[PDB]
Amino acid sequence: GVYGGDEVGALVFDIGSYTVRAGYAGEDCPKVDFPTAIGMVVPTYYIDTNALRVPRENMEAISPLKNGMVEDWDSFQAILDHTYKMHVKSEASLHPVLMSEAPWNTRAKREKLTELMFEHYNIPAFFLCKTAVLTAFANGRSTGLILDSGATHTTAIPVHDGYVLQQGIVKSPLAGDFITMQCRELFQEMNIELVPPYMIASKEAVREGSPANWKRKEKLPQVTRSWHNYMCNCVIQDFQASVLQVSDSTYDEQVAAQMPTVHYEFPNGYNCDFGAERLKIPEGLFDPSNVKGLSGNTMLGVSHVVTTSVGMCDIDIRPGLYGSVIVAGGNTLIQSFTDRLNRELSQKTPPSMRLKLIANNTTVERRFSSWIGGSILASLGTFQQMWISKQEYEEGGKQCVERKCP
Amino acid sequence: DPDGPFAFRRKAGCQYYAPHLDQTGNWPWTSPKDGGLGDVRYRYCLTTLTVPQRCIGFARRRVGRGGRVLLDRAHSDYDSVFHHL
Amino acid sequence: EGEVTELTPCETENPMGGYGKTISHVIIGLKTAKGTKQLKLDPSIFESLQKERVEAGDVIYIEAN
Amino acid sequence: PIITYHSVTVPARCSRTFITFSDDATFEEWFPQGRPPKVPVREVCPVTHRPALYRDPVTDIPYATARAFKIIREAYKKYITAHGLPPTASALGPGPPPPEPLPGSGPR
Amino acid sequence: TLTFKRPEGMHREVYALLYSDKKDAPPLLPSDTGQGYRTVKAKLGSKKVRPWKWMPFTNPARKDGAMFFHWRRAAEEGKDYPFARFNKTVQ
Amino acid sequence: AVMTAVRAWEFWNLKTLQEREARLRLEQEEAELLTYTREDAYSMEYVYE
Repeated sequence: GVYGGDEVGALVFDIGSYTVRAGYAGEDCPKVDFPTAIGMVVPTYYIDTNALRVPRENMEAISPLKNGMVEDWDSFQAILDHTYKMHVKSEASLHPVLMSEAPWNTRAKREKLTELMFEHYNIPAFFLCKTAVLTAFANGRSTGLILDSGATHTTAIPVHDGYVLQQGIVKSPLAGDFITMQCRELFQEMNIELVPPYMIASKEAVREGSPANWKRKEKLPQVTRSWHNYMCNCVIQDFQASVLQVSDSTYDEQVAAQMPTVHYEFPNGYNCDFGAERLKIPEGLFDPSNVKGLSGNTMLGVSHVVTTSVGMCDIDIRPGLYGSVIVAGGNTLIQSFTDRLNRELSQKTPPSMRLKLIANNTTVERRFSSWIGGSILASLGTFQQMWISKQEYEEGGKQCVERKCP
Repeated sequence: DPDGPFAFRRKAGCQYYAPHLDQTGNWPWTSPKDGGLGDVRYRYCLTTLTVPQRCIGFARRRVGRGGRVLLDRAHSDYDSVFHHL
Repeated sequence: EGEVTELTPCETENPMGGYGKTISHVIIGLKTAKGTKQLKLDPSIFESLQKERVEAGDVIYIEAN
Repeated sequence: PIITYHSVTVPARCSRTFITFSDDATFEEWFPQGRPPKVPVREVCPVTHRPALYRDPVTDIPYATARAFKIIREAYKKYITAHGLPPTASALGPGPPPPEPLPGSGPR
Repeated sequence: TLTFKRPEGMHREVYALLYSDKKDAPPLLPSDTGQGYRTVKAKLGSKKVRPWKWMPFTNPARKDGAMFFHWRRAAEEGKDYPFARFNKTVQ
Repeated sequence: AVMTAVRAWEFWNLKTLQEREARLRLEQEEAELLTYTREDAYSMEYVYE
């Protein structure tokens, strides 16, 4: 007869703006997860936290990606070389590679990526799939609406029979980076001087709201403003993960003020208790019209993004989209995000349609769904005919990826 | 025209699927007949083992990777009753 | 009823007086098919217990009243 | 003296038994406790497998059938010399169909 | 011999794709050594594994003839790939 | 005056038995069963009547 799956020695890479997820196919979690941002000195590149977090003179901090697509190919190549050398620790010519890509990735970047992987790394086989499809596959769904709220974008992607419906995509920029900017504005309003850990030699405990008592390292080299801002944002991201909480209903200041506070201590020893402002900040994801200094009321909340994306699809598949809403991305891990989204969508979905959000609320499942789907797909024995081979590339060139990887 | 433009003007030779009027449909899974198609491969049922460990409550049989046959299990509020039933 | 597994005496040293070693309970663990349970019986059972000549791995029968 | 009974009722109003064995050494001969092997080794015949039957012979290892016994007694004449060829490497066709391959029948 | 139960006297059943609830108990996996190794030392010791090998294979219904690698028993080298039978094309 | 000692012993024994009950309740935690035998897995019968 037949057997179940089949393991072929493949590798799965899912590269985002925030971190690079990589590992071997067949495993249920990525082997490694390190930041996508890297240092440059001029070029010489420094990758991963242990080399990135050390201060160094004239070292700029960059990203290879822009709008979810590759711009700096030298940085991307450096990241891949680092991943192959230090983390995978195996020769690249032996392992097939399945790569994740953005739903909106252009043809030219797909062709350039295929050319890079086949001609430089000399891999034996290649496949390229979109994030939403793998996110659906990780939850056992072929049809469903993927809501991915990452760092750069909050996007609703409808999926049907393992294919992205590109004309139904709705992008919004309100995501983790926007929340980081709002936290920066909050600290400026509160007159909270933010000192990253690298500047601190030692610290002493102090009271709530009192000035910090800390000593600065004397042996520091002069560092660029980009690296300093990246280090500050690393602190603000911990603040996001710790303190912020979505209001269960529409934000009322008098109700949020009565909630218990949350204590947070900064690396320099400054500490204070945070009240309603920790709930006012993430409310802009859902009701951006009340945000201060935001450019116009034209932009959409998360629920309205979902409904617009579903309404732009064919009427026959909308039950299948509302019956499987797969929430994904790290920014969805803010406390009570999913409950608020479910309530708002229940208030806006038609009563004739049943709404069902997939139970997915863990860090591993929310952040690494695309990688898990890639591992699942590469582990299928039915999939093994779908690889682009090196022979196919040498015969048909880089244009074969459009035919073979829709 | 009672139904307006949307009268069911049948055409010869065609076949038609009726709509769900009484209850909204649902997937083949996470969905009993009280809501949707109950494909039995997704169904959990009470099960007993020949080794003396008792009724294990609701369960399916599923083949995993490597040809290994596993028993899934599902939570019930009456698991304490299914044990010492 | 079930397979005996313990034959475990408890201990509290003294019966509130001049003493050697005092048990105050006897822990008897039974397992048959469905599960396992420990019973802290009256110490008086011990006479009847070796009168029946039970050991670990035996299977017994005890009436409640 | 082991004091077969002592009941006091003193506290709720109650009733107890406090057996006091005394003499130290009297305790363990009344409570030896136990630690038996819960199950045995499940024995399999070296020749054609299936569960073992009867027991071992007067020497060596158990068997399932008279044919297995005959092969085992034709075996061990190759080993009483305490030197020679492999006494049991596929000796005398000891049930050789390999759904999963078999070692030699020399477990003793 | 072995019993499963779908009673009329209680009348309930549940369905799920991945799992019913986060409180679901984990699955039950097969095992041979649950009763200890000494229980089954002779059964395992009277047998020898068939060898496996990391080995090339062809025809998943590919047109290029590219050979990928996998784990299979060494006696099963020249066999055609089973999953090629799924390669059905719409007419 | 031994009734004071008996009272103290009874309180101590009650505390000890409550501690044992809590210990048993903790011992009832985690997965009670993670594995089932080969014969059950590959019986293929699993029938209802």
